[PDB]
Amino acid sequence: FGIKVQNLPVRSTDTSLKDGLFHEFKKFGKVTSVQIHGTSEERYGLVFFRQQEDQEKALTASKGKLFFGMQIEVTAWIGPETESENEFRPLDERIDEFHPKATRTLFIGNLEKTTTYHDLRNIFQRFGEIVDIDIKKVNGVPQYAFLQYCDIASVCKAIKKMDGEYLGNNRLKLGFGKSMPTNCVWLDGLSSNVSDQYLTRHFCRYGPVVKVVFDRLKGMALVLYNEIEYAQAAVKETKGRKIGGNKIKVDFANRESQLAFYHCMEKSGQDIRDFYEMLAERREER
Repeated sequence: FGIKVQNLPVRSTDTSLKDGLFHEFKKFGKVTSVQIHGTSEERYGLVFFRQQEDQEKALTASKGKLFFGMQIEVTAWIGPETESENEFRPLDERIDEFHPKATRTLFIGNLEKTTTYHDLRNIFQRFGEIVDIDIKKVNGVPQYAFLQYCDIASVCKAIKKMDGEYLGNNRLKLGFGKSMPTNCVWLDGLSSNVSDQYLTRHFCRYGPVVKVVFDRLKGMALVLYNEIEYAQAAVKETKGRKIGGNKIKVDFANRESQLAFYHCMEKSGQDIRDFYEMLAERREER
């Protein structure tokens, strides 16, 4: 039932603005209260209406409205339930593994101060193999975390099940986290008939491919470059597309992700030894 009025003149006193806002907005209907919350240019007014019909009239009619010489910006003041709906409504079904924002990284926002790595593993290990978890502090205290899984499906499942669920006193705000750019591309969804020849030749369009590491039991591959920029181009240009001849999932792979990938191939008996790498080891021993 309130509106929020921004871009008020800094030379006016709080009282002047309070009285002015009241006088201006009472024209739309009965006004319940007017509050000024400073200061300077973050200074804004709240005008509360008895009837929501009046609030709507005032919002609709005050687009590009001049007030005390200023083109004020006036928006609905969001009540707690509407905001909860805003901040927690069911995710759009368009959001799946192939969405341009989808990554292997779960953003976990709204953490409480006391949040521990053990808590996060306890809730989020159910949705997939965790590669790493990084809790970050905002202004000094834990506020959010990046939790990286081995694939994208796991992030989607975690979001679906846990978004808006409480952890301690706080509702989790889950989403796709951006992944830090690296020089290594990760691909998922490759048929076992895809050849290394094809992958190397295809990804060479983005720059010289240092090597490809194809886990053919899992249908995943690393495509490694010597430049972060090439991997960035490969990721960006591959995101929408088919890599022969299936819609592919694609992300960056950081060091921890690569290590997990290699271990997994070793455990399954797939060779990860590389030509140029052995040559290097030969070089050192000389």
